[PDB]
Amino acid sequence: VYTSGKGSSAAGLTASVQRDPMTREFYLEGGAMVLADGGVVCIDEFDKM
Amino acid sequence: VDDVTGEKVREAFEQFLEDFSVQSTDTGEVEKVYRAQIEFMKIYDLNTIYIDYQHLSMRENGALAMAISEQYYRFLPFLQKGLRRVVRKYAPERVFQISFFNLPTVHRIRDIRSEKIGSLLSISGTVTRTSEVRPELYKASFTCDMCRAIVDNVEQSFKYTEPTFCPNPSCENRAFWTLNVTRSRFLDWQKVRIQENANEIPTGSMPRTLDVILRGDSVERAKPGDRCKFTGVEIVVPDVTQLGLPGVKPSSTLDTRGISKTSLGVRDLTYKISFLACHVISIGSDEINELKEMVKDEHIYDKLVRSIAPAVFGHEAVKKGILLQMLGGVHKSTVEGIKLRGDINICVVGDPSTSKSQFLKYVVGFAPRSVYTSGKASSAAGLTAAVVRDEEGGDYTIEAGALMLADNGICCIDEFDKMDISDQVAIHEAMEQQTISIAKAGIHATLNARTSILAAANPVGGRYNRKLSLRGNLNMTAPIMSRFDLFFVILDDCNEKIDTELASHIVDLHMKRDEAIEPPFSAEQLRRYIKYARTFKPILTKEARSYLVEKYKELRKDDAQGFSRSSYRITVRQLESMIRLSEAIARANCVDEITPSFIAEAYDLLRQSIIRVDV
Amino acid sequence: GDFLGQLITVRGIITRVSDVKPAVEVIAYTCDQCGYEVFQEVNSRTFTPLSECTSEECSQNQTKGQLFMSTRASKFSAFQECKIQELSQQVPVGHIPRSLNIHVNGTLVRSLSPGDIVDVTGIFLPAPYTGFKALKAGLLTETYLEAQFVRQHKKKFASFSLTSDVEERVMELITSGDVYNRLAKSIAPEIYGNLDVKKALLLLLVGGVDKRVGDGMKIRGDINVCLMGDPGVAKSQLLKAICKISPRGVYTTGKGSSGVGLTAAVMKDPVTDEMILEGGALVLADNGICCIDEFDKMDESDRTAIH
Amino acid sequence: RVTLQEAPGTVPPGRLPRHREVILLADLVDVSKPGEEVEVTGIYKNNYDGNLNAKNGFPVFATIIEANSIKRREVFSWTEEEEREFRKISRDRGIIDKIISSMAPSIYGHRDIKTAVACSLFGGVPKNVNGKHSIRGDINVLLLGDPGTAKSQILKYVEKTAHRAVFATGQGASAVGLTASVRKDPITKEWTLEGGALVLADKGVCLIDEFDKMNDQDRTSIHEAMEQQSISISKAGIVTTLQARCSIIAAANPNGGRYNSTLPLAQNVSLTEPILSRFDILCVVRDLVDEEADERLATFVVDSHVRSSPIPQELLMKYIHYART
Amino acid sequence: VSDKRLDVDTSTIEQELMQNKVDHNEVEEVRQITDQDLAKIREVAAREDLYSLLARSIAPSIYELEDVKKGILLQLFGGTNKTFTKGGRYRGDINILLCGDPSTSKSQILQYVHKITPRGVYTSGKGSSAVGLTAYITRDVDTKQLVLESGALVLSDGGVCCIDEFDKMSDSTRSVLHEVMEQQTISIAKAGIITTLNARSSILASANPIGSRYNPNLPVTENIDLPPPLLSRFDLVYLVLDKVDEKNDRELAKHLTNLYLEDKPEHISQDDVLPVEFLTMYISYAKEHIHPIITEAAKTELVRAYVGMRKMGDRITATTRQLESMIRLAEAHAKMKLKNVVELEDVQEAVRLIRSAIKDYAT
Amino acid sequence: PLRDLDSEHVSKIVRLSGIIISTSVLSSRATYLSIMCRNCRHTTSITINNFNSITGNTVSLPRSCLSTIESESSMANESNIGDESTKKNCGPDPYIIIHESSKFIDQQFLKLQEIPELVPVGEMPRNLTMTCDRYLTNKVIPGTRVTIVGIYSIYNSKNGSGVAIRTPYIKILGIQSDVETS
Ligand SMILES: Nc1ncnc2c1ncn2[C@@H]1O[C@H](COP(=O)(O)OP(=O)(O)O)[C@@H](O)[C@H]1O
Ligand SMILES: Nc1ncnc2c1ncn2[C@@H]1O[C@H](COP(=O)(O)OP(=O)(O)O)[C@@H](O)[C@H]1O
Repeated sequence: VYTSGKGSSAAGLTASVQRDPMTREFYLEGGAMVLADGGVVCIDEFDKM
Repeated sequence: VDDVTGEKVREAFEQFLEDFSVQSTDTGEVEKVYRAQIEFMKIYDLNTIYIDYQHLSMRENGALAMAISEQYYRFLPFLQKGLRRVVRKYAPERVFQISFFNLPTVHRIRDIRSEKIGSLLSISGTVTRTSEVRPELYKASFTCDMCRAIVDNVEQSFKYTEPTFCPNPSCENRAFWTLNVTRSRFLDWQKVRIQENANEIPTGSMPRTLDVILRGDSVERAKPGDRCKFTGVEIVVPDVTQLGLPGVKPSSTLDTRGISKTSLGVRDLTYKISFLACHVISIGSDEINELKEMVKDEHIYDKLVRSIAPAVFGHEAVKKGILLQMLGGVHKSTVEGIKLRGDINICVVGDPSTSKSQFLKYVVGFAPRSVYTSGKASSAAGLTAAVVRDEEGGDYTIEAGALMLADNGICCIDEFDKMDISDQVAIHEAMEQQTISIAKAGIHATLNARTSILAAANPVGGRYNRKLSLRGNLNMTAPIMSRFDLFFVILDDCNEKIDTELASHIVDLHMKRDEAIEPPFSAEQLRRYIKYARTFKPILTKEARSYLVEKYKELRKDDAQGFSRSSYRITVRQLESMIRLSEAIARANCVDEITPSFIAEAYDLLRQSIIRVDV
Repeated sequence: GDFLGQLITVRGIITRVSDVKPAVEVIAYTCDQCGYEVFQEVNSRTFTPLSECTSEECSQNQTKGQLFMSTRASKFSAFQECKIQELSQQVPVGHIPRSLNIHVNGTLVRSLSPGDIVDVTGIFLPAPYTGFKALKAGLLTETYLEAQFVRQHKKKFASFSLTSDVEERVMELITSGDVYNRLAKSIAPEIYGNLDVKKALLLLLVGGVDKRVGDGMKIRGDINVCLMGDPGVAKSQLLKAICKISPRGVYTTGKGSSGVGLTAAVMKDPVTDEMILEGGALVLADNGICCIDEFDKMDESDRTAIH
Repeated sequence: RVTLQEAPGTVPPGRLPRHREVILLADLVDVSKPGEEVEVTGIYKNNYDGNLNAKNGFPVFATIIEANSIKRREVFSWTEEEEREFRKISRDRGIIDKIISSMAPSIYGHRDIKTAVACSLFGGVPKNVNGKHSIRGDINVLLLGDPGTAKSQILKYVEKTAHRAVFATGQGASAVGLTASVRKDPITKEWTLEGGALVLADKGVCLIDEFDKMNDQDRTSIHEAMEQQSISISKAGIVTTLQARCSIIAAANPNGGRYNSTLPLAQNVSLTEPILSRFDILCVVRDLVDEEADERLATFVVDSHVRSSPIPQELLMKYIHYART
Repeated sequence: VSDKRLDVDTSTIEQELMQNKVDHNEVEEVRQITDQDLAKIREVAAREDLYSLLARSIAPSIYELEDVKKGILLQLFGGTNKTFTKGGRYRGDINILLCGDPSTSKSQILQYVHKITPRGVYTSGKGSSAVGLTAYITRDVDTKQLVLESGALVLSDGGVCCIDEFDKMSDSTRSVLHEVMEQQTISIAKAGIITTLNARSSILASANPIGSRYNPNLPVTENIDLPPPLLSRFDLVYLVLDKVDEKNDRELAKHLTNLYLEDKPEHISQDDVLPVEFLTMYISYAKEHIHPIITEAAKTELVRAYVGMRKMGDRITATTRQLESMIRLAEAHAKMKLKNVVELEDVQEAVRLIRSAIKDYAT
Repeated sequence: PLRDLDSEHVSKIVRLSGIIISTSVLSSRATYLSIMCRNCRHTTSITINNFNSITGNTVSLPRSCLSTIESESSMANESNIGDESTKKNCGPDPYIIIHESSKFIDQQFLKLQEIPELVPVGEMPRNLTMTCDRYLTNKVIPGTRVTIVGIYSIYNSKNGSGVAIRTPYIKILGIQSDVETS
């Protein structure tokens, strides 16, 4: 997964949790680390984060 | 008895309008004059009559005047029947409307009670949020399918359905409709909604709405943001949502002490006062010689300078600026394509303790098409549509709103800095596009606005800061700074001649003796002079356009060195502004084909107007 | 759910006690032709009015009469409902306090002040309802608790009159000798030192005396005390202590309550209507003592509220 | 079913437009395009009712204009005569500044930035390398402007020229704001994956102006679209990688004055370095007050305001299309 | 509506419902002035010491600041209501700030004025909003429609408002008062109603400095966090500070223990006569049947003193609001003691009411 | 392409290509259900096969106790002497599903959208409704590019109008993904 951020683009970089507006229910939203479990994550601009 | 009463008033009415109606001699206004109104109606075929109340107040010594004025709703069909027989006597499908006018005493909304039901009354207020134009049946052709279905009938009164008795043939009571959507006689009506006057309400409460219905002739005559006078008949409309008010509200349980035995169709009723009107007047030769006296003078520019606001004592450039805003540009189209603006935008920036609000008090106190707003509770829309949905079944009804009803007028706004950013988007869009785009929860739409903007801001530090640039004092965004021309800094110093003149003038103003600092022009004839001055539309036929060009060059030679003053470009929109200012000075002087001396006038006005800026 | 019908006893903190409004018991009509007075009992939540007659004279005739009601011949009863929250000392390790409704009828009304510790004893009935229609299985019942007799801990002054038996306990303290320094020793004895602080805080608990001067501008009437120093002088023990001795005493920390938490707020009211101002912390504890922790960390709006 | 309002140009002053419904039928579906003018010739009916019951006054029947013929007020390609006629202009050597001089009739000079506009919208080779990576086949244009320059007339002409171009402002705003996100649709209540303008303008040219008034949320998207040509989204229940191969023409704005000091552009503008690393060409507008530009400019100004060698634009707009295909 | 203990309503406001209510017989709306005590009104008007007697008899439980008590008396006699032909509309509003050190019984004055005023509304600082003073457009429950309420200044319409902690407003709040203090209008423009509506009112306020003690050799404008044009817009600005000397404090404590003793309201009976409720009908009778005019003979001294005030230049300054202030405060003094014209004499102490603060500006 | 779908294509085999927004919850239709009259005490069975006629329905329970259509004598005798002089009736709709000897299947309700590349420039992108059979459930993660082979059909139910307006939908047989792409 290639994230050049600051979060990119409309997807954040860490494991955020967003409540589903229907059902008022918690679920794992996503990010960069959780989608890429078992491999390599590449980051641009690590100082400018 | 009562039919002898109404028929008696009917024959007295026929006897009234058949007889003489003009008392005047040969120097008139000759006889009759009603038959000239019938025959003059016959030549054009428009099917209404406008009759006065004062002539009926003359004749009977007030006896019949006190017989139509109370029970007017009882006396429609007798009056309209007698007038129809007069028409079949003197004339060859007819729908007649008998709209009275010129009543003695005008009431407000607060004087409405419920003892005054039925009667006539003159209501004056303010139109806001008109609606659109839709038909209405009032002429039924509805009878049962077994067998005859050709009965013309009732529902002149609002029920609507259906015909009750003499049914069908042959299916008796209460067999009725299917109706017919092709055999009827319609007319069209809208429902405007008046709002109470601003100079009347009892201190202190809030304004109060009222509904009003217009049928027939007076469709479309109303105007959003104008005053009106109406016509009295004042019906009662059935209402629902007033339950649990508390009561005790009545009910209509029908009688059963008649019918002898061997269900509960009882009802509720709650009523609110509406209003019904049919005549709408929008009030709210010799003197062309006086216009000739107001054009043949030469000093009319200086007279129009010295005679705008007598309470103001001081400098004159803002008075010239107001006078130039009250006479617009040419606003003509171009090829193909993008039109040219157009209007002019003077925006006062100044110190507090300057009485800059009194300029706006005089402007909105004087000119037509004027809306004052002290914008902090603007809020958002506000200055746009709403859109208001719903009234009854798919209304999409658009509000006024505040920025848009001042069209071809002066929309004056206070205190840009205290207003937030979406306001500034709406202003910038309303100065660039000349339109307004709207997608507000449903109905997509577009609108239009052609206004002039007069602004009254405040500095950041509240004072000067002479040593700063002007741009550090605005505290507003960049692309709306570029549009405004021009800025008019005001600051005052100590100088004892100016001190004693101001003090003696203010103490004289707070004398009622004297109020006689009297202008060389009176109050209304200036307002008449604007209306004649609007009509000119000049196109210049002068070769000194190049002299205007190198005059703009010599404007752009001294500010190039240096930019330690107010570091402008100078904008080419200044060079376009020279055109519209020269046009306005031409419109005030009753002059076409502009001479270069006018270019020197407006050119020096922008010159010292930037000399007020540079510092 | 196996106590429905018995006569039980609970304890907890009252929260959200509502207003008192009349509820109907029997409704009295008049018949106007026969001359009877046709009553009707109402057990349910909603009722319906009735029609022509049900007597023995306007019945068995052709011409039935028509009846309409009257309000000086019915029978009313006061009615007020509130809620008990769990005491928060008798809870298991990982749980949250529950609640349970109470109806109150009759003379016992106006004895349930909000924010107390109470021992209500009453009988425990059902009252028919279920929630959403698609969740019903039949015949789910949704209980409440009728009230019978209310006994408070922390009995509130000045709702007492009797003196004769009371002097058997008071005159022992008066005849004990040196009442004042003894009572000053008695407030929170489990710390050491600071006799002067306890000495002043007894004067906080006494208070008085207000005075009207006929204008009428009012003077206080009350004492206001700060505490300073840090950290191991055991100041929180006194705040829990004196906010436990005095009845109607509310202990709020720094942040904590918002600005709207300790002023009042407006919320819609269920069954009794409508739009009552729900009180905050300060409106709850009036004529009492409002302890406050960590006064420096307060938001500045709260400072102007305190001022 | 198409509703219809009155034209905003010819409104009498003081009043408002109003609406009226128009029902279409079989052949006339999918001729119009919303927001443009129209011409209808239809009959005029009135819908009947639901059920007539005890309501208030008054009975009111709505109206319906059932349409019968629809015209525009009152789609470019080539045929064989234009592919054989195409070749004769192709052989000349002075075709280049003929193409530059045909671009902007309004702006008198500035041949360099107009050359950059022509090479911008004229395109390049994408291109793939066997078998791993592609380099870039697009030209991105940064144009350091100045208040008092006709850059909006240049790019506003480029909106008129090309095949697929979307003029998308930054903030204020107009749809859409460069960021793709799942949002509802107020006409049709189903949720829609609404792509951004960088999604929308693939194999075209987008138009973005006034960089200095933008969020970080937009700036990460502009940085994303020049990084690897792929916008990926992950909210809420959707996980895709949409492809986007745009070509951005910018329009900058200096800080305060027109050209603040002697300092270079990364010091002069208030932007950042990683958004300056990707932009290829850099245009600067000029100048301080000079005589011959005042003459030739102001004479064209009054030449434009008094009115109350190129190929015409149809052959060039076909020319660049068949060229880029 | 009327009452015998608090004040009585004006007449220039009432005139629409004076124009109404004559066709149909109703209730009185104005306190009925009897005939016998009117002779006592014309008797007490002949007293020489009325100017310190009435100002002494306002708040008999607070004892200092007789210039401040005197200005609070002059807020109850506010100006002359002159209406022009077109435009004009000049009220009799005057507006008072008073600040200084705390523990100075600022609050007692505000509660007492809040009792006396017929239509007073008492807000505070940091409990306000821009919505919070007008147009509470809401949903009424019993009819379930959208009904519009009047906020906090429309209820204040004619009478005295009060504001505490004038330092700690926002920028949005305190930007209301630039309209109310200047134009004497309010211009609501949002989605309910687009119509201006008036709220004539006499704003009284107070503020507490940074110190909280005032320190000398520090600028007076600096020690209260206001922009000094807005501080310059207020008519009468008091600065009440404390004295370190000893002689007054004996009489101070003797007043307090005079109040606490013998558990009965006796507070001031020696050696003073205090009217209980003569002064309310005195003020109302002084509010209807007088129209004071300020003709020729005083304009020399008035303009002379204004140009003398302009002399200082090269802290606070003086603008035309001082001149408007001096005529309205001056004719307000002429409204007292039943005189339909002003005199050249008594304008001097109408200057001295500003000059007492000016002597309190030296330090 | 999804933009041009006239009413000439009603009930034909028409394939297309789009982007799947969001799926729905696994439902349960029936295939073999065995019934019983609650008065007559009769038994039957019903098999149904094709089960996407959404607001039809495909079948209902019968509305009479169904025993009076009998080719036997003594069965007509006891069904005659349920009462004493008049005939008996289970009716109206008397039957009851027994849930302990039935069988059930699955149904998905996807939702599909055109690709946002072309040509929504002025417009808003438009969308349809899918439907899956037994083995086509739970195969597609929402997000992929697909090509559905389907039968463009029509159902009846209300909007979220008039007169005689019917909304369109697609029955699936069957689906295929991209290759792969992930
Ligand atoms: N004189 C004392 N007697 C008994 N305990 C004390 C004494 N002084 C300090 N302590 C201890 O010091 C601690 C002070 O903490 P606490 O009063 O809870 O809050 P804070 O630290 O803010 O005062 C107490 O827990 C108490 O055990
Ligand atoms: N040489 C020129 N010829 C014609 N118009 C010009 C010229 N130079 C500047 N302008 C005008 O000046 C305006 C400057 O616009 P600008 O302030 O850059 O718009 P923005 O709001 O995008 O900053 C342009 O709209 C253009 O019409």
